[PDB]
Amino acid sequence: NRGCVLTAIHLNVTDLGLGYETKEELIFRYCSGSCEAAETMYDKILKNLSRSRVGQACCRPVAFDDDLSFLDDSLVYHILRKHSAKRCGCI
Amino acid sequence: KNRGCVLTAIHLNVTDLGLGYETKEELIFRYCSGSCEAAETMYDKILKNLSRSRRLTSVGQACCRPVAFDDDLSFLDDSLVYHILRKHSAKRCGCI
Amino acid sequence: GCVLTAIHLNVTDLGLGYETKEELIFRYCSGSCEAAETMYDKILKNLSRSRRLTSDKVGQACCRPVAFDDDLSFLDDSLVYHILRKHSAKRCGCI
Amino acid sequence: GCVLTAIHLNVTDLGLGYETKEELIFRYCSGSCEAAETMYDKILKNLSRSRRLVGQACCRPVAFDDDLSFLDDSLVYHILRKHSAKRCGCI
Repeated sequence: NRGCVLTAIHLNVTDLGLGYETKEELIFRYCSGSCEAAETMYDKILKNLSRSRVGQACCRPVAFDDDLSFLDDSLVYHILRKHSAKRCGCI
Repeated sequence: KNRGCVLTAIHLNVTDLGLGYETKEELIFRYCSGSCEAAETMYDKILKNLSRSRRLTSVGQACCRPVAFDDDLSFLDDSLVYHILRKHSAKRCGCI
Repeated sequence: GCVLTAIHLNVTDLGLGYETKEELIFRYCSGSCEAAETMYDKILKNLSRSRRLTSDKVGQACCRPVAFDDDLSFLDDSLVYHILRKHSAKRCGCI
Repeated sequence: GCVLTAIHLNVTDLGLGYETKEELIFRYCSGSCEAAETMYDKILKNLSRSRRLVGQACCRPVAFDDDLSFLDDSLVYHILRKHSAKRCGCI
């Protein structure tokens, strides 16, 4: 499913909408694209049961980037975990 | 918590699966379906926020899928040929 | 835990005496209710655990439908319409 | 089947940890609810008998008794709210 791909966008942590005030920036990566091909027995049978008579697979992160630690303007440090995709896949 | 993501069971003949098997084997096939509107990860919260801000239009959203699969099903078909179905039926559903 | 699960069935499978080939997806509520939301439930759980009350799980909370799916309609073999109301769960809760 | 039962208990029988000599009348709902009021319960019963399948109606409080205040072996007053049934119903 090569249509399911990873895209990177350069953002400020403040663009994440998490309510933090900081100058930290990051490259945010996300998954998008089609998952029209069956990658498991389960999806094959889901299809067949349609052509016979939802739950379709989706392009999502299967691996996440490393933790990102940043300093707030309020002196509090924060760690974002599983906030950005490292690898994408149909699941 | 996306309570709408549920497991649904259907009793089928393995021949109902359209996999080409010639057997009398039957099984309870289970599949996952339902809504996953609620963000369950930092990643999904961010996607919701970037869509609202128009920096990334609503990307693959989380979907209701199996998080666990029933055990492998081994059987001999009508010609005594051995076959195994792996990750063919849902055991547990989750927004992923 | 209390969750909604579903099963594909034939209307005939319901045992209501209908003669039809129509099917449906029946959804139901099942699971335990171990959280006591009121003092009454906390007391029943304590009385039960201390054996001051004997009945298995005397009056404890049950996993039940708190909302129902749309009503099911179908035509039987005699070409008579039937509507099954509040026949399937849409949401489950410990009550 | 589903009825209210009133019994005389010591507050200490409740297992709330409070040391006291106070008592109370505790009323609870119990009994069978094998009457299928809704199509849903009719169906559950049929699926259980046909071994096709799961929780049928249960006898529960649909109304509660007034609050009960009680004194501890200390300077603190305690109050029990919705701790005793006043009316029962199969739900």
